[PDB]
Amino acid sequence: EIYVPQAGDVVIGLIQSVGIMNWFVDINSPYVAVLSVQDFLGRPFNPAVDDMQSLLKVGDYIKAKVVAFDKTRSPLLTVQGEGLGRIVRGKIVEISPAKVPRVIGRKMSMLKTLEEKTECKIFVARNGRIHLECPNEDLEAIAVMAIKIIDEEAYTSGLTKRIIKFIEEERRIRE
Repeated sequence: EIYVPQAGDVVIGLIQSVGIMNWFVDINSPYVAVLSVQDFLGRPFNPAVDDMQSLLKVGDYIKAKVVAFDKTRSPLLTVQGEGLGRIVRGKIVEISPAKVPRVIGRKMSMLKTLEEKTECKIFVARNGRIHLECPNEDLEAIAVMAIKIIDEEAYTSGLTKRIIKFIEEERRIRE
């Protein structure tokens, strides 16, 4: 069981391949989403003086919203938005689209936690991708295994506090 797009789902996308007017993005869904130079520029595409499939190369991750599905079921992304767009530095972590909620916590509780304990900036993408951002390599590694562990956790009895102690003992040796 995996992720299925829904007009509104902000997602972390991986530019698979580039075309002429569009970029095809890996959305961690059965169907490949599309993002056009039209939507990206808020201006009709102009192959002559304009065109530059160098605004997004292959390998780029992009924070984008799903707006609808074209007459073939392919989801149509948009870069126009809050903080939507290409992602610079940081880490992208893939998780089971299923374990996404138990990483945010009741009222983003479980989430605020990690951001607070590791000081890392975190955005949990409803599609199973996560962008970790913080000024520290060792510190982020922790925050990764932090998400890694929560995901793999088969016995979730008391995990929030049980995880906070993990991070603490982690940074206690990582420095």
